[PDB]
Amino acid sequence: LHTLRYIRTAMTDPGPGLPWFVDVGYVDGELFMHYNSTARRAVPRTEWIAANTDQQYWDRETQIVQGSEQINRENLDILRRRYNQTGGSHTVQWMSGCDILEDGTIRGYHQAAYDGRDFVAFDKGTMTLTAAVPEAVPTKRKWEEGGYAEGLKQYLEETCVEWLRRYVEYGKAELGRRERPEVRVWGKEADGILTLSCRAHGFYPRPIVVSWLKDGAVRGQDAQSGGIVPNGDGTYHTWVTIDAQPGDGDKYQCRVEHASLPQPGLYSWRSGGGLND
Amino acid sequence: LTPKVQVYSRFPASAGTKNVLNCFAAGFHPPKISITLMKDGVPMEGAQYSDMSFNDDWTFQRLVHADFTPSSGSTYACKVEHETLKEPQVYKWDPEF
Amino acid sequence: YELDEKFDRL
Repeated sequence: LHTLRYIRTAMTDPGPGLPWFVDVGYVDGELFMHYNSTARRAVPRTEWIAANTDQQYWDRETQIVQGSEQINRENLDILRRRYNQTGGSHTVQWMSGCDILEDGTIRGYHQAAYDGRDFVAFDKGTMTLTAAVPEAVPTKRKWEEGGYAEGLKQYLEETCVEWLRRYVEYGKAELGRRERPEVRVWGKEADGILTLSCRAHGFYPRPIVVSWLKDGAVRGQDAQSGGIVPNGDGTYHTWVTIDAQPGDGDKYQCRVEHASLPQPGLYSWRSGGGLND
Repeated sequence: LTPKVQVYSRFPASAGTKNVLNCFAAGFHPPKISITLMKDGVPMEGAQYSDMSFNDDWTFQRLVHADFTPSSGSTYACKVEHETLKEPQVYKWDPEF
Repeated sequence: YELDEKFDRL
């Protein structure tokens, strides 16, 4: 039900005018926290987090991620010498956070990846850092020496859970706010094949069921989707296409199932799509 | 891995009405990616690039959006450059599809 | 609320 995620990236080759280190925070899949190596500051991204937290909160977050930036800077140099790699593109990825399931079960996660492949993963049930690759064994030796397993256990089970419950309470109005999609039905004729398209513009929340219907019957297999893609303002977009015969286009209807709609919305090409209200 | 790209508008396209052209790329590694929004093969002004974020399988994703007014008889596209692509890939945006 | 920098050590 409720999730807290901290997405960290350390790069050797980021690109021109782009930061090498990026740290972003998410509450229920929505961005709220942001940090980059160029700005060197932890800043809010939503109105609900900024209005409910003071400057003292963002100061503690800045110094903790500034240190994380320095630690990951060392990690890129340590792992390149360990793997005996000579230049090129190398990436260190970090994933941290906790899930508060609807039944009350708490799941904790703290794992890393080197060059897009699993490196280390903390196992909460055994209190040990699992080394996925043979090059991740000296990392486990450093962890067993320091004894970070106990300090990480109390964070994922108590600290992470406490603050996620606060963020859920702060952003309850925004996360639960439903947004109706602007639907449009289109068609393209090519080599005796009529490709019908159905686009849903700016919907919230993210889960949606957009299906094609022929003579009032669902055509799941024949329909091709592009997945749920995000918009810059926070809303989502999706498109579903179907191959049909020319002169049969009006027999097809677009069905949209969403939380903002009390009943599934039916749309046709000739009726004007979403302009039919 | 090779990026999966799709180009779309924020609101349904209208004549001489302000909109936002979006270009989303996902499922790629390394994270270094060159994404360019074009207006008749010319890079569009004021392009906003999203912060580096990754999915379940550690594959990176980036959203590139720019405020624009769709002009009649103009072609809007998205150019993607990645080391796994060999040759640059261009994705066409259709206002009526 | 982010976790301490020492837990990012490799």
